Amino acid sequence: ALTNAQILAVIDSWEETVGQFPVITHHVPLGGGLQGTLHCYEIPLAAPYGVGFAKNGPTRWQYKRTINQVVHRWGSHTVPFLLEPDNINGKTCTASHLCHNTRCHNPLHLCWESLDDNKGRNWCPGPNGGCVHAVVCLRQGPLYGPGATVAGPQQRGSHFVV
Amino acid sequence: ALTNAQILAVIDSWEETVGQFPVITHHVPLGGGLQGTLHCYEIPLAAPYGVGFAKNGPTRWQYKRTINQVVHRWGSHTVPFLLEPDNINGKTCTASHLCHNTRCHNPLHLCWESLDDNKGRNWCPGPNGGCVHAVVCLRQGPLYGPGATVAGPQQRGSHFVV
DNA sequence: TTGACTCTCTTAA
DNA sequence: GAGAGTCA
DNA sequence: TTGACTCTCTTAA
DNA sequence: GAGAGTCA
Ligand SMILES: [Mn+2]
Ligand SMILES: [Mn+2]
Ligand SMILES: [Zn+2]
Ligand SMILES: [Zn+2]
Ligand SMILES: [Zn+2]
Ligand SMILES: [Zn+2]
Repeated sequence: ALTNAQILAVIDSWEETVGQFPVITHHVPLGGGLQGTLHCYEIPLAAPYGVGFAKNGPTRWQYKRTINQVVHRWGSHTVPFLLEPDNINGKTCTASHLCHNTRCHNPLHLCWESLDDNKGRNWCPGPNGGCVHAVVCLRQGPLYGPGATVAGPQQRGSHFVV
Repeated sequence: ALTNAQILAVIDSWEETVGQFPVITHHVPLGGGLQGTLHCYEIPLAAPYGVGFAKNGPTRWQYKRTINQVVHRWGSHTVPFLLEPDNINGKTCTASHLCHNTRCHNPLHLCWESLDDNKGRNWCPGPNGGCVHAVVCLRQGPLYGPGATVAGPQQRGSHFVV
């Protein structure tokens, strides 16, 4: 199996290639009416993507390296966490974008957590609006807000109490 | 069926049958350190469930009525909203539990909204913890909290800026 | 060893 | 969160 | 007409 | 949010 040193070499190669990706400025809500700025290192929209990178789905990519004539492949966003536990509380760990920008591969924009924690950041009020995430959000979630509920609770008779 | 009066009669029949379901008291967090009480009308765990009701999945049921010698069937929680639009902003409308208790069919615990709004209620701080839902939550979401993130944003080198 | 494609899968509302 | 089919 | 089962599907992380 | 196959 790959040694820790070999894993670090994979991570170092990933960082060097991704650091050459275009760095794009995005102005984002932070919560409480405050705005901030994030810098995403964005993979190209079409091939070529960069040494070792290939698109396996509309917004899914993989990283590949050959070591001692054996081919190894990882999800493109999982590489910063190859030295971390792969599960927590009986749930699998996922790469999670604090920036909600799939093409972005900035490791300063990624955390390693459960799919429920990952999903939940979509509705978080944000670092300046009341975020309670132990690993703090970088922005207000894209889906925070009043929502668009079509109909609320209602009864025709009087069989029910709340 | 097709007539408003037929639709009203279905809702009246559904309300009468659900009104006989056992009423279960649940003590729930509301946000802000406050606790409250909800009264859920719970479908039985096994057959028989009630006139017109049948189980199609572990926590899935359907309501069925014969009208004009024709069988009409709906998802068991959708019946209160049969007169509402079936989509919103190009998104399908779903029945959404404010009590987060699938077995509960109390119409005072249900709303009609997109699936994103539905899911997002899982993380809401609650009616006394800062809920901004236009149609207000009845309790804090079951997944609100700091989370259990295994690893946060990090870099081995010095190529990236947040 | 490498690139650019192909396919199917998981979870919990 | 959904819809539809097979029996009795 | 009614009941009790069966199977597969949708969406967006 | 994932892993794996094919071909040159
Ligand atoms: Mn995410
Ligand atoms: Mn729900
Ligand atoms: Zn980013
Ligand atoms: Zn947060
Ligand atoms: Zn309820
Ligand atoms: Zn709410």
